[PDB]
Amino acid sequence: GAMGSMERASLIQKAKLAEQAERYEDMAAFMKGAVEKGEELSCEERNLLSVAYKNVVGGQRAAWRVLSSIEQKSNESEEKGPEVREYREKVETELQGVCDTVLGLLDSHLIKEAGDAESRVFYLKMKGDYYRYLAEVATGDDKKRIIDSARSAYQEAMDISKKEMPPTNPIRLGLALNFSVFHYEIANSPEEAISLAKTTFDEAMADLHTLSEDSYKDSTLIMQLLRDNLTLWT
Amino acid sequence: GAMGSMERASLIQKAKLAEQAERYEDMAAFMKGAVEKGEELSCEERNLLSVAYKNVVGGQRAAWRVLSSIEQKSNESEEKGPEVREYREKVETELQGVCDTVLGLLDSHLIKEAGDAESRVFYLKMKGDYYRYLAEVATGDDKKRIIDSARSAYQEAMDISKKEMPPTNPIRLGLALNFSVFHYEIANSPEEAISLAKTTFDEAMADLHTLSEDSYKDSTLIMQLLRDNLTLWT
Amino acid sequence: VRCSSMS
Amino acid sequence: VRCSSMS
Ligand SMILES: [Ca+2]
Ligand SMILES: [Ca+2]
Ligand SMILES: [Cl-]
Ligand SMILES: [Cl-]
Ligand SMILES: [Mg+2]
Ligand SMILES: [Mg+2]
Ligand SMILES: [Mg+2]
Ligand SMILES: [Mg+2]
Ligand SMILES: [Mg+2]
Ligand SMILES: [Mg+2]
Ligand SMILES: [Mg+2]
Ligand SMILES: [Mg+2]
Ligand SMILES: [Mg+2]
Ligand SMILES: [Mg+2]
Ligand code: NA
Ligand code: NA
Repeated sequence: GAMGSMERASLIQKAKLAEQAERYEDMAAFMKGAVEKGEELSCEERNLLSVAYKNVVGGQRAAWRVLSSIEQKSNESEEKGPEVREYREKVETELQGVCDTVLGLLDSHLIKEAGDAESRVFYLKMKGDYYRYLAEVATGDDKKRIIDSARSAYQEAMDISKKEMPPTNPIRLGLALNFSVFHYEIANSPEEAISLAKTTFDEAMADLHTLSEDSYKDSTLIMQLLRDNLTLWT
Repeated sequence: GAMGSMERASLIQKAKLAEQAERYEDMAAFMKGAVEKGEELSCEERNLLSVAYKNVVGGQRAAWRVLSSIEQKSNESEEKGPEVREYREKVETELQGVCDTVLGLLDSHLIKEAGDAESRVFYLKMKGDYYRYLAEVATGDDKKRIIDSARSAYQEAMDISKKEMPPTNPIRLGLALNFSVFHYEIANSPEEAISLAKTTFDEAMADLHTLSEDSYKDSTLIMQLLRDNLTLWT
Repeated sequence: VRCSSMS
Repeated sequence: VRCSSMS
């Protein structure tokens, strides 16, 4: 695309500058350019890709929720015309476009080249996340298939992570956290969400003794998110 | 432009939705569409226009300052190639483009149709502000002319505001505040900045007794910004 | 409030 | 810090 003429290393360097400048749309465009060079991503590069798109889609999701709430209030009320629905639809279409972009990068060809557990689980978790973001706005005949696509990606990531990673590994923990959110918020399965969060927390607790001080801090930060959700849910 | 097919009232309605959703680029595009309908703007509409572009250019200015600081550190140091300069230049070009868009709306034809003091001062202050934002990044042979354009717009706004508005009027206060910032940060005139802020504050203080409770709150909020700058500067 | 996914 | 313009 528009980044085709820029060196891979320059795209990565500029993605890091864009992060420091809080220019997340630029960061995402730079990281998409880097992915499209066709080489596998290092751990740091995968995390830059994730940070960029998480911030872009996060702003869209927050906006969509504001607009959807106004739209639902409008239907409880004075008729204000088509504008709320139109603008919610525009934000929704842009959100779906970003999710499709991320899913396209994963399918062409990040996942198929990812052989190590750390990279494969990272990408499958991302696939689950972006289908989950599509599911948050889905209302039509494909909602069930979108939900199943998220579930399937998360499940494959879970299966690999349980075989290949220790229970404190931050990728494994973040995957379990997000899959538990999927169960609670998308799949109407709060008991599954609670069970997954509890088991994940307890198995990580039992493995903390193996960790360095720095790894301990990384793992316990995510465990606290699991605990925070459990406190909300129970 | 792209908003030419949308009703003026729908653009305004969507600008307000975009504000609630914190979608300031959309808000600016909607308000540009509204201006391009060719009718004068009401007070509320002028403020929507200002909020939209202030947030857009504010993100660009914050990013430019981050990148400029990294660039200057790079020149004090290991040579990291052209990427920092390139990316600072890209943000700078986008910032200049937004300022040119705002200045173009003011010149075609908001200012020439603005006959009331409240609208004319508002637009001339905005002209000063956006030339000031151009001046923050200017380094070439036109920097002096950019600075003089800001000064001239602010000065005309000041002359009208002193003749036509009470010293507590929030537009007059915000204009004096921004002109004082221009003197301090752009024109290398800290004494003029301090004198203007002091005189503005004192003349507003003497006029507060004329105000309703609500107008008092509006005026004293801006007076506090003048005082905050004076505390920093003295 | 609302539950949180990975930061 | 840095001075502030109108909010
Ligand atoms: Ca139960
Ligand atoms: Ca002096
Ligand atoms: Cl729209
Ligand atoms: Cl660039
Ligand atoms: Mg190369
Ligand atoms: Mg950006
Ligand atoms: Mg009614
Ligand atoms: Mg929907
Ligand atoms: Mg799958
Ligand atoms: Mg019409
Ligand atoms: Mg926007
Ligand atoms: Mg050296
Ligand atoms: Mg410059
Ligand atoms: Mg002028
Ligand atoms: Na699928
Ligand atoms: Na001028």
